[PDB]
Amino acid sequence: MLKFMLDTNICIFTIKNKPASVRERFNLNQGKMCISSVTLMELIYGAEKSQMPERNLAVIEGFVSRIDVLDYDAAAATHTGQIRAELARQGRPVGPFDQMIAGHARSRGLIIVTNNTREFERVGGLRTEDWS
Amino acid sequence: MLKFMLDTNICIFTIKNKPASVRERFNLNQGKMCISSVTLMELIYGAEKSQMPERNLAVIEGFVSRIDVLDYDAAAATHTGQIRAELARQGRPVGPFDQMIAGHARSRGLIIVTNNTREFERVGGLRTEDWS
Amino acid sequence: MLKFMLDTNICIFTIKNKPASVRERFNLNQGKMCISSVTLMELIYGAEKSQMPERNLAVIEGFVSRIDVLDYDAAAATHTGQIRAELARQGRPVGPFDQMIAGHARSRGLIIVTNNTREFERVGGLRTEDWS
Amino acid sequence: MLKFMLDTNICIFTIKNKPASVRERFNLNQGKMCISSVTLMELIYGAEKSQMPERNLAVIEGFVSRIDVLDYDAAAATHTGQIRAELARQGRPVGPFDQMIAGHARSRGLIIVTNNTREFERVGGLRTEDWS
Amino acid sequence: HETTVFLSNRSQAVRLPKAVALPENVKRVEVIAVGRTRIITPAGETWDEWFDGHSVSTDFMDNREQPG
Amino acid sequence: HETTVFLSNRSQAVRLPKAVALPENVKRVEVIAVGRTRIITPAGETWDEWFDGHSVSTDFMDNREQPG
Amino acid sequence: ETTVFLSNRSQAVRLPKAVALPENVKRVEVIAVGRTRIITPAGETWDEWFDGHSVSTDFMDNREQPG
Amino acid sequence: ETTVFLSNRSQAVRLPKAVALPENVKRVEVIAVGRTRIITPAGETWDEWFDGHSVSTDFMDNREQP
Ligand code: NA
Ligand code: NA
Repeated sequence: MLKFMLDTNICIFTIKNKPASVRERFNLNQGKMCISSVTLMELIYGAEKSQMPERNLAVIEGFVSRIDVLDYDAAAATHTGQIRAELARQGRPVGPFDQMIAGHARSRGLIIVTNNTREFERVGGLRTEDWS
Repeated sequence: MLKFMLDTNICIFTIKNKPASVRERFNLNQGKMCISSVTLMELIYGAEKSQMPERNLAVIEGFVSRIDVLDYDAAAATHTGQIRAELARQGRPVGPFDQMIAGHARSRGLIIVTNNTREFERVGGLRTEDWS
Repeated sequence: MLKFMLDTNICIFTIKNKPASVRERFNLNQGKMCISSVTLMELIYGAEKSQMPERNLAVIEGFVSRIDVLDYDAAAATHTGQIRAELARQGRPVGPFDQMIAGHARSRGLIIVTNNTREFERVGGLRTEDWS
Repeated sequence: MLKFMLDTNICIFTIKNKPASVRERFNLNQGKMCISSVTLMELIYGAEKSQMPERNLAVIEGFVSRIDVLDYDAAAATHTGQIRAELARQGRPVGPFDQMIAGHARSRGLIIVTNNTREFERVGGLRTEDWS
Repeated sequence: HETTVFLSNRSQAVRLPKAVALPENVKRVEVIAVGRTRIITPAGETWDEWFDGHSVSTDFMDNREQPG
Repeated sequence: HETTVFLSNRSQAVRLPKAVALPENVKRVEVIAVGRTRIITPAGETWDEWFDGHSVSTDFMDNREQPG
Repeated sequence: ETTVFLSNRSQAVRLPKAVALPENVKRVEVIAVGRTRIITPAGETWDEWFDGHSVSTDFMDNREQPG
Repeated sequence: ETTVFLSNRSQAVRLPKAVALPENVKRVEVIAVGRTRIITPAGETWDEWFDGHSVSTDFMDNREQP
């Protein structure tokens, strides 16, 4: 079964820097990792606005081919809506895509793997993990 | 088959005012309307932060049970990625949620039903309609 | 995933002339191109009415093997039906095969690659590119 | 198992007139009938350009729900290419939609059901029947 | 006339109250999915319901408009 | 006070093949007769019923707060 | 995930229907890269088609699209 | 009581000696990328990707999440 949702940050990090520490983790957790389609959307945008789109798309393809891209569904949407209202109340600011990614993870009971970890902390009932 | 994707705006407007002109469109097009899960997220958020969360969730379930909710998938994401880059090249300013809805609709050859066609216009490969 | 639908025109253009500019295009976009089965039909007729059916068929089949052929399905048919009517109330004359190809591309949110972009610009919710 | 492919003419005739004799034939041959998506396209078109599109689409949905709609695939495309070439040699003139239907039926070894077998008899390897 | 749905031996099924029960001679049926509705027709009479209602406007494809 | 516990009469029923099975979020259904044919519909998918029904509060989403 | 095996005297890798190849793909190219191998269907490169045989000169001088 | 049958044929790739796999590779993970398939040694699925496949320098220096 799946255990981990890689956030957008750890994906930009990993792809840019190819850190061998992360290479270890991936090899160990192969088959337990996924990303939200929302994050896929960001990576696609990355390549599209870059100097070498076709090239960057191909790197992203090899990454994506190795993991699961989860469809952002009604449960993910519902968790995100609740989460947005919960943070708005408590004046904790979190970015829109991060909100959807957080919602997606929580609705599947997955651990969110981040770079910073700080922003995702403010979300209730969400387990995180730093792989950088 | 599915023909129309109702954007978040037209949904808000429909749920608040339950207008005759829209009712007539809904009947005329029963079975052919969906929303992106991205819009469902927005509606849940609208209810949770609402003064009458209980009541409002309830009207929203009545709405959702009669129209399909499409999961925002990879193809949806890929088009949104592309759309974000197309737009930034042209300094055309469109909201993030609207951009995902636009990408979702374009990936499926769906017509966007909205009451502000003026901003969805900025996207190419996209047909819009104003149900008031 | 697929990105481009090559219409019947660039196919003939490309097959008769083997242009270098187009070769570069295919090398750069290999894997992301397809034709509708409607175009296949045209190509096959082309070879079959040839003066060298034998040889010409063989060339076509070598072109196709390197390209994806999408079946013309109920969605492609529905879009075509819509498009034919859209164009009728505008007096914009497009050919029957071009119309089916347009319908097909729209249903899949594919970009029509052509050289006769003028004929396809009449069609709503469709994106074209000149690859000649 | 599928035995018959209804051409466009027979469908139009049936839909407009609801003839008693055809009702008997359909009831008898239920489960052995289909149309090509090429014919679907024309019917969608028929509705889309009509006085009452949604009314007419509803009737088509009823009709289609009781039969199979075959996708026009490479095999149908290939036979249509051949057929088109065989016909030119004869000088026997046939419409393009009819050619694709003929090709589609032959690729699947189906009997073409129509309301005028004249056209389709100019075509080799093809069995026809008049159900009007 | 309202009614309820039940699984019977690993398969969906539908009660038909007396006021809506099929004639006695209808022993087999053919169920047709038209959108969100299902149509229950006596085997052998699948088209009767469609032939009897469901009229198109009179203009519908008076002209096919196939090119050529 | 005393009375009897009886068995009801068997009801006419119809099985739906998997290919034409209703969705399972559907469990209650309305039925109408047309000739020898019966038409099955999921109850409470009326758009009219929903439009005429309950309202949301007036504050509801006066602002979408979609990030600039 | 599959198990390396042998077939008619040599080494073989099974392809789970999830990641199967199109029924088209009959012959295949193989490249080595570290401990990893890469599979590519043969004859899907464009140069080999462009440089290859050409069509007769009359090919589709007339498209013959009706209307 | 049940009847014994035959499983379906699976798809497989002959692996030439010039390109055969080390002896310590008995478990394999097959990735699909386009019409391309990648055979990796179990537990080493990510090596090939970290090795090649660099993205241009400008690639997402800014994420631009609003
Ligand atoms: Na005609
Ligand atoms: Na806004």
